[PDB]
Amino acid sequence: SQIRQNYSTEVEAAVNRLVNLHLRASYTYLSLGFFFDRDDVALEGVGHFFRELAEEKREGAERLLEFQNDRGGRALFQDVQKPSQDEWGKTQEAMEAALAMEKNLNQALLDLHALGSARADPHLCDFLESHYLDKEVKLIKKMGNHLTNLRRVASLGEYLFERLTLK
Amino acid sequence: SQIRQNYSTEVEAAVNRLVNLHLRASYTYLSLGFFFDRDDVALEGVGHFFRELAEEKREGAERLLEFQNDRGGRALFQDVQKPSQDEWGKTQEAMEAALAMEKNLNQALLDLHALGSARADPHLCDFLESHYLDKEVKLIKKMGNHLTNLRRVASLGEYLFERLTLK
Amino acid sequence: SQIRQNYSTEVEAAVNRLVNLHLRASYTYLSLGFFFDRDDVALEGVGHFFRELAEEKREGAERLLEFQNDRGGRALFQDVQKPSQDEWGKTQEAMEAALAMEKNLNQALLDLHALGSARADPHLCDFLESHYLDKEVKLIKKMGNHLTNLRRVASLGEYLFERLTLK
Amino acid sequence: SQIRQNYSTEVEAAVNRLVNLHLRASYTYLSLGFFFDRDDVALEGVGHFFRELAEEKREGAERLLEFQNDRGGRALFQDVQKPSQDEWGKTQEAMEAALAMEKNLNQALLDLHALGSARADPHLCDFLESHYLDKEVKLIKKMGNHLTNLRRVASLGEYLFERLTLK
Amino acid sequence: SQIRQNYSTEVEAAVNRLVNLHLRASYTYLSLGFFFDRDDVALEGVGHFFRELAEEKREGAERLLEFQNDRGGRALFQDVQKPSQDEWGKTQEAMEAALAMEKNLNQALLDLHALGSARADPHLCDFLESHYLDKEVKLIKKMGNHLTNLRRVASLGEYLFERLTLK
Amino acid sequence: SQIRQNYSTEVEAAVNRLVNLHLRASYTYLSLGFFFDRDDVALEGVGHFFRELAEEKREGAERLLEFQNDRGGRALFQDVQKPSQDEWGKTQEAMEAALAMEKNLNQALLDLHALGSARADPHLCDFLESHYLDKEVKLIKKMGNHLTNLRRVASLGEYLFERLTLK
Repeated sequence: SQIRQNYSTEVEAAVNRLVNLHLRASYTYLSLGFFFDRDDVALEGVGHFFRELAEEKREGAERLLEFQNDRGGRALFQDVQKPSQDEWGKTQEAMEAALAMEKNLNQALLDLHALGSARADPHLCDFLESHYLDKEVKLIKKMGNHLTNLRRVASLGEYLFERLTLK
Repeated sequence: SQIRQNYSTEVEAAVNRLVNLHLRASYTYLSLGFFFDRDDVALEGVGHFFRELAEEKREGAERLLEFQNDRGGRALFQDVQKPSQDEWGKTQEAMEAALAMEKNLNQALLDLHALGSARADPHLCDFLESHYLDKEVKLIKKMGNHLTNLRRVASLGEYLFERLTLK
Repeated sequence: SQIRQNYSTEVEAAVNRLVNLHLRASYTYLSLGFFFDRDDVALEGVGHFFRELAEEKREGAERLLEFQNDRGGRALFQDVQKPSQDEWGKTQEAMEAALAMEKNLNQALLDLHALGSARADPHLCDFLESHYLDKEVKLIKKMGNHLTNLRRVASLGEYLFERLTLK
Repeated sequence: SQIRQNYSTEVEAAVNRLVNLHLRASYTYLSLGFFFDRDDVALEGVGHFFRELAEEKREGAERLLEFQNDRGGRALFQDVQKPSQDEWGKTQEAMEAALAMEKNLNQALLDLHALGSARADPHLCDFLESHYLDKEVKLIKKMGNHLTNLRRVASLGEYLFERLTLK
Repeated sequence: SQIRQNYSTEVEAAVNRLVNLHLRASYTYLSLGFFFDRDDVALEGVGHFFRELAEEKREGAERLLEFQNDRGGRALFQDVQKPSQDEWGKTQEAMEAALAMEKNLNQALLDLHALGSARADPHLCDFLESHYLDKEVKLIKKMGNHLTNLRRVASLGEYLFERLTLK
Repeated sequence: SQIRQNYSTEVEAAVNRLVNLHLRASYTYLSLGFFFDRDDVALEGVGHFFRELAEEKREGAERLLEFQNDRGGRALFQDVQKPSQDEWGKTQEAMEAALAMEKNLNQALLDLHALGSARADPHLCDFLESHYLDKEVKLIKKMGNHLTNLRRVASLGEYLFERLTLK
């Protein structure tokens, strides 16, 4: 690439894997969102919460793809694997699955940051700190707050959480 | 399902496959869009044209998933296979691949309409006619117009088409 | 903590100490501010300068406490020790005490950044760079400018500096 | 002091102690506020209620410090002792601790008013009646109302009180 | 310096050299800009593109000089060497010279970031990441896009690129 | 040049030297401006006065370069020599250096006007009278006024001049 500079092949490949992980998370949120809109589940606020996250994760993938081109690497796409479950249980179980998925994604982002540090790629490190790491910390904190309230109301409480916290 | 009425299992399954086909098309458009934004390709208008289509195809998938729930069927997700190519060639070759992909998607929509006719599901037939069939005819006509102009300008002509038609 | 990730106990404890150091600085600025409003001191602009800083330091403490919760650590409060002096002298002596206090606070922030680097906590490092390190550099530069002007006018000059620089 | 008039040393010293008591209360409210924002507590409305009170108590301290200077006394600061607890329990227990703290602060304000009466300092007496005594009565009434409602809903009820009264 | 803290002499000197390199780049862009406005060259959009960059590079130098003073170092100026060429050829050759100049400047910025990392100067590292590194990546990507389009249109194509891309 | 008319090679060369002299003056003003913003100098109004002049001198150079192209001559750049001093002393000494620099630049402009008169180039003569000669007379008068006031206040007076005249 005529523009490539200080951009390792190791980081280029890890960026492509992180795009895939964000698309996988977005797809899982799409499945969560539509599950909560089933007529036999019907928790609109829960469905909306996860659909918004499907958009956020997709946007995270697209920003990584732009970064790949901006640094001269080559975007390479892999299959987006289907989500881990077809049915997601009650709100608390779904929210627990989302928290585990975000902590996994956060660890992948931290791993890429450590790789960028090891390869002395400060532009990558700033990119992740500026657009990913605090977004993950804030989202994971929000999910932890929601789980604490779902445990507090534990059913009628699940209905009230969807109505009064979500929305 | 307490709400299910006049909704065959055959149509429910075909709806799930059509969701997957729309996500596959959206993913291919995502790859096309970022390929045209590579610094060694750099045709902004072409990249934008395909990124807009990635959004449209995804929206088509989401509308089908809502229809699935509205009729009482169960959304089931499968892997989204990676696009057929990693590199898409010049604008004309990419546009030819997009036209073939849309004609394939159109035939899948027509096949589902024929299935809905055979199963006497007028709500499905109206859904497809109202939100899918004319959108496909109009898009396929637009791509045919663009291919004719890309052949007309065939390089400097490719640059001028991106500047003056797309943009 | 269900949300804790990549957050060392060493950083958690240092965050609590840095909260205390910011509250100590805020309290010292509260004392400076009211000393300059005594009828036998009466330098309104000097009092205002330090009262604004009491607010800024408190805000710095509160932002650290939010960060502690956002990462899953536990806020632990210690006594806020009273300021080092009960009377602060003329403007130049007070400003010299403030500069020394800010350089001390800056070194504590730099020490926490070095700890975050050693523990590979990029979210902490970004947090400090984004909300603390440049604020300290800019404030310390401003205090150095003010000290140079207080030395330049050195009394009538002290009155004129309060009137014409503070303001 | 060139301005001092009808201002006893006994009142000057009691004003300094009351400043400290207000800062102690403000600090306790800061700790209460952040405890309720922990991810494993997560009662936003409760955290907000106490953070607002941390501001009010601090403002009460600052108004007393201004009064000290306005009458010619000398502000003297003491350490702000850390709050009585590191963890504050459920909403009702926290609110009970706040009520006890406000009744203690109210008694200190009443004691200072009695001292001002004994020393025939009507300006002090008006100051306290105008800016402190009714604020305390109204706040203590509000906390009593909240405790009655927390007992009424006694858990799901605690969640509903945070959602519907606090927010 | 009364304000200097955690600011190495090595970084102070490298900051002064980087100021000079930015002024050298600004001067080269001034020469490029006026060359394209010669009556026998006359590519207004090309001249404007480079004149805008002369301003950006100068601004980068001035921001570094402010940083030098903010950290307590001493600005030291050296001659601004004249640009490498007096005549810059066709648009593509000029754009190739600009890309090489920006990659050189980017490497100097990356070298200073590595020096700041080695000396544990996080304020310097944040300064560069926040105001220089992504600006360079984005500019270098833009120049790569422009070179690809100049090669695509390669004369009449050069005229059309100035008219339809620049503009 | 197809456009050149009544434009001597002697004037073309003198225009290039005058561009260089304006850039040299602009660079000296850049150094003056940042010296007065050092924390151990800290005369904001003085720094601003000289930074504004760095812009004006640069603009004078750019207008000459446009004139060179408008008449068909060829811009040729030389190194911009570093300023005569690294440190500029008190305000009066700096202002005396600026006055000497402007009188030198004014004499160079007058010399070019005399050359244009000798070569019967009225377009050059009008250009200089319209955009340079009165600007120099007015600036030199302003600097003389400022020096008289700096001598009048001669330290506290230097502070007051920066506060009340500059700013």
